[PDB]
Amino acid sequence: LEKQLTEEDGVHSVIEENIKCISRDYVLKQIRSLVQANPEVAMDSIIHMTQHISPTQRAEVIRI
Amino acid sequence: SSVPLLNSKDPIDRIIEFVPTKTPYDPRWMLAGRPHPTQKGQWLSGFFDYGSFSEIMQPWAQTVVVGRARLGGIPVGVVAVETRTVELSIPADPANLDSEAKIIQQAGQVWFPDSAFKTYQAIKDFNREGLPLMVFANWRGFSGGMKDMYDQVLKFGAYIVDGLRECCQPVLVYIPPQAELRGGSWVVIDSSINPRHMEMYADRESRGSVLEPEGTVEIKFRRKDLVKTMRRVDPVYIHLAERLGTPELSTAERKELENKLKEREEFLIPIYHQVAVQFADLHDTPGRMQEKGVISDILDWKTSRTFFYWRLRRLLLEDLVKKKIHNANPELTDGQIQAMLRRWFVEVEGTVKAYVWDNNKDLAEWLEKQLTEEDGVHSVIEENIKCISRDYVLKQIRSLVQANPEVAMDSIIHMTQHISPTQRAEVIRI
Amino acid sequence: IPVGVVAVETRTVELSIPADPANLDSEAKIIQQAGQVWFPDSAFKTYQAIKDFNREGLPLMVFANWRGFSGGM
Amino acid sequence: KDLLQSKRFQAQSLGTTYIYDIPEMFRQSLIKLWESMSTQAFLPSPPLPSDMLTYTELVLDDQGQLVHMNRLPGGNEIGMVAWKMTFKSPEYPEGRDIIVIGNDITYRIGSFGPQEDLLFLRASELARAEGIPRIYVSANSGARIGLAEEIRHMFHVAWVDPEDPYKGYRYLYLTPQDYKRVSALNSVHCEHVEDEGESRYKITDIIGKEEGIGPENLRGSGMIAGESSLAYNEIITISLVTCRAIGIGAYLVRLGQRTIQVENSHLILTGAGALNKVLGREVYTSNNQLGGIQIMHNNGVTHCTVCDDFEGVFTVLHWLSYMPKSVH
Ligand SMILES: CC(=O)SCCNC(=O)CCNC(=O)[C@H](O)C(C)(C)COP(=O)(O)OP(=O)(O)OC[C@H]1O[C@@H](n2cnc3c(N)ncnc32)[C@H](O)[C@@H]1OP(=O)(O)O
Repeated sequence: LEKQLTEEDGVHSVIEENIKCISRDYVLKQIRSLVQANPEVAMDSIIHMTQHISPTQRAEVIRI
Repeated sequence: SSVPLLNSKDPIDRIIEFVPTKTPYDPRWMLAGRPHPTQKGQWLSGFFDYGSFSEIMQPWAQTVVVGRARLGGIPVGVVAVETRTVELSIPADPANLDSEAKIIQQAGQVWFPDSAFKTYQAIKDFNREGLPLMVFANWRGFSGGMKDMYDQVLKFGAYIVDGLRECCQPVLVYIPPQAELRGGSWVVIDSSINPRHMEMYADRESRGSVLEPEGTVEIKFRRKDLVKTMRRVDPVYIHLAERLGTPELSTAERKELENKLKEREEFLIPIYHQVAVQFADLHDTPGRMQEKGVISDILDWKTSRTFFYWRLRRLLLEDLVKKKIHNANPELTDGQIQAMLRRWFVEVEGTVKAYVWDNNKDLAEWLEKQLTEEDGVHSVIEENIKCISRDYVLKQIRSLVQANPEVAMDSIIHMTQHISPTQRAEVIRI
Repeated sequence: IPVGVVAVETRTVELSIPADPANLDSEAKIIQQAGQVWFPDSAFKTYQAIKDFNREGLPLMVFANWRGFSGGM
Repeated sequence: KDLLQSKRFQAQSLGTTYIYDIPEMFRQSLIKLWESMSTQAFLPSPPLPSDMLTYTELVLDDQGQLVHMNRLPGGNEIGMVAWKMTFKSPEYPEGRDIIVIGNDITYRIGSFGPQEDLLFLRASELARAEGIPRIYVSANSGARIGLAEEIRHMFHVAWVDPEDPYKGYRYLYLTPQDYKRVSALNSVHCEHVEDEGESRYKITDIIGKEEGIGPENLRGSGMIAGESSLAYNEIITISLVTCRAIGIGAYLVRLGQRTIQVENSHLILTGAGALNKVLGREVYTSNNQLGGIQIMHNNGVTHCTVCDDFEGVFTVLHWLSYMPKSVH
């Protein structure tokens, strides 16, 4: 545990990456959970999330 | 759920008949009442609905009284203070053949370790039941003798604060007539410990200060200040002092005048001491507390129920709508919520009616109409709450992704699966 | 590693209760307190230490040699 | 002298130090700590004393907010002084922060005013926002009391018998000549009466033009009491009793729950004189009988006893040696 928590710029702490993964998954689940329970805001959350994406992501948004 | 309400048989527009006196009294006489002293029947009303007061922990720590009761059908927890002298009997332990049973004299209007502990327990229990708390405060302070400091009075004095700070229901402190709060008894039940819920009220025949008048005299009116006061009041002293200070009289005359002045200075002490005590008492009045802003209002005892009903009801109704607001946007603080409710009221009723806020009855009726009426006027306050909820949810979505753009492309797609074709056109075109 | 410590005394101890000068007929007393028994003062002391060391943020090492609580009158 | 070598003497006459010596003792105690623990760990080389402690005084601005001021000592206009101290200690070689709060026993002796209470509250709020310990050095004489001095100088008594004052008096009053020049300040409320053909203003409520002597000190005291009750549940709270503590000053100490008490001090709620007056005889001869170490140390209000203030500051640092720099 010490090697995994205190070491940086080294083996890079694989458990740190696992924690980041759990975090991102939680954030995504919360976004979808909040809008699913209140659909009335969905069209407003879409637009804001198209303002800071690359053109290929925008093409994915339009095509899919 | 909220606290249950009864359609009581005891009116709200009556007055309290029993009046707290300067001599010792049983505090229950002001909560529940007492039979008429001159009649065989005939009940003298108290503060609460007749038959409603119920005690707990009676024979323990008898200098403080606690219970449950009802005000206009609204259940409340009750704390009050004994003014009579009580006798505490301590039994002997048979394990020690040389032990003896003892009687300890406990004076009223004073905290002891046991009475402070009981007050703390009552506060915690009543808060956890979900009830508002009515406190009738007549504490002159804490016992400071060797025994009570040894028996750890400071600890339970502090536990009182720890308890009140955590109350989530209304806490209405009232200083009855012929009652006082002095110093150490303020700092443990002051409204600034929990401003969101605690409110303090005083009667006209009540008192509040740091020290009693006698203790203040003992510091600020020494012998020399009493003599300085005598210098401008007493005709005999004035005559003698003006004569002694007159130059070119004689030695013997000066000696006689000085001795007469000493005699008058010592002779007049009791009367000017009483004067000093009255002067000190003149600055312990509730008008000063109202001007300084340490009480919410000055109440007449006789009508106090009618005040405290309509206040309490309003607060309870506010506690509902504020809670809903807190559920719509949990990031708001309490002042924001109070101002929001103010603004909503004025916006929907009109500015000419803006003065109808500091009016407990009219606003309680308005809040009841807005919260309890359905399939009717449709509760414009409810629609405002819905709008606040919607804005909060939208802000939370944008806040969550703005901190974490790496999920944005996954959140867009899901939100295009449950929209109309025109909304999809808007998404693509914009 | 900083820790909180609670331990139990096994010897018999003597509690001296002083007299209140306000009562002319009071007397100072000696109470014998046996080891390996809880008393209200010691239970309160243990509670206070637990609350304090928790609020400091420290782990707690307890060395328990308690035969029970005193049940006398 | 005019300050700083006249207040030190007054503080020393009471058995305590002057408040602005708390930092110097603090630095010296840190030195002892670095040595005392040197037998318990392979500690790195200590810092120079000049780099062992750096601190800024917290003062109130005109609005009620804190200012991190660097100023010469003795410039305090109120009876409360507080600091933010950063230092290095053996367990924390680089960084350790505290908020220190103290009474000035020589400004209007001890007693808490509205500005002292406000500074206490703001310094404690800073400690909680930062999550760092709070240290309180108590040498006070309770809340602040007072009279309306002008009225005390310009009142008259309405006697039952002006030739015999032992037949009693009816009321206290002002004359119009003196009433007209005070009542505009909301210092006194009086009701006009006619008595013996004379116009008198009978005094019914005295308010006082001076701030810091009325019920506003209770509002302050209870306010800070709540703060202490909160601070115990968020941060580390330690209290040192150097001279004495009366009333709120004792509850604050008790609300810290970690009390270090110097010998020949007392934590009281009521003085010996008042108790002897109520009881009718000289029951008690000293306040140390009421809240002294023979009482406080044996009933568990006091966690530790020490001989002088320097050992007290050492004991503070010793206890802090065991605990985290912050709640996080
Ligand atoms: C905190 C609460 O909740 S209420 C508790 C309030 N605190 C008190 O009860 C005050 C206690 N009264 C006392 O005076 C204390 O017994 C002691 C220890 C200060 C007495 O010490 P003494 O050596 O007698 O001091 P002394 O009485 O000379 O007071 C010095 C002066 O400061 C003033 N003073 C003293 N104590 C206080 C106080 N607590 N508040 C305001 N002014 C005070 C007095 O006017 C006195 O007048 P002087 O300048 O003519 O002497």
